[PDB]
Amino acid sequence: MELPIAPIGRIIKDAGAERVSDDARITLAKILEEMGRDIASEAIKLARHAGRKTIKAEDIELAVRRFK
Amino acid sequence: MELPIAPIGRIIKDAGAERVSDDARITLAKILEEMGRDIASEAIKLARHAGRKTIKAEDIELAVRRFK
Repeated sequence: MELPIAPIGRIIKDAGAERVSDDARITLAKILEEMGRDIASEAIKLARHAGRKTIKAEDIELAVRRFK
Repeated sequence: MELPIAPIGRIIKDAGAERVSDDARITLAKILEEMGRDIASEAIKLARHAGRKTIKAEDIELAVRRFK
């Protein structure tokens, strides 16, 4: 797993939860990482289509729109 | 921002990108954090509906299904 867990617990607390179990932190970290990989994989193909090896903010933005 | 940037660059690299700019890292970190907050905010309401103050893995799982 690339994402660390404590920042994910802080996101849930910032939305208002009073208490958070470890299992909820780990599960939301796993789902964000999965979404992250699917968006990155589409952004890579977009950058390739524009003649680039470098992924830029516009490739990510266009890939998130292409999930609908 | 709660999410740190370096782990987000590692997700994009693990999907195969050869190079990643800082702007792409920052933008994907911002979009995951936004998705995280929307899922956490729905999970809080679900936990409340089940008589709990503690957010559990099942509330997160049901909230991700409820975005469709």
